[PDB]
Amino acid sequence: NLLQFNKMIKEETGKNAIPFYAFYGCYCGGGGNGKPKDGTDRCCFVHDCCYGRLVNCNTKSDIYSYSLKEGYITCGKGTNCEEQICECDRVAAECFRRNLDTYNNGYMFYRDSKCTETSEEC
Repeated sequence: NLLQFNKMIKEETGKNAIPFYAFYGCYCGGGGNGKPKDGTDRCCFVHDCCYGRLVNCNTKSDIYSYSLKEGYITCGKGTNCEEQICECDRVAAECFRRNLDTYNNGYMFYRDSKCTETSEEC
């Protein structure tokens, strides 16, 4: 579920999905395309790529079991889809945390028209 991933994003970055990630560079938020704007944007790109591999799962709705001991995100048991989605989510949540040092405010709400590049392959 997007609310869980959004939870992780906050638990890892101390920031909030919306706005900080709702729309960033060209991949955060609603799909997107072109070429990643930067580290953080690269994270959303990969995440978008992750969900894609799971064509048969309501990546945004399906709720999954996960924990959070000492900042380490655990994915409980569930269904291929629930487990998979969890696994896409935490790698991102962590990816964002690993890029905090170069987050660019200017890329927040970065227009997708400016994303005039050859879409990166997954």
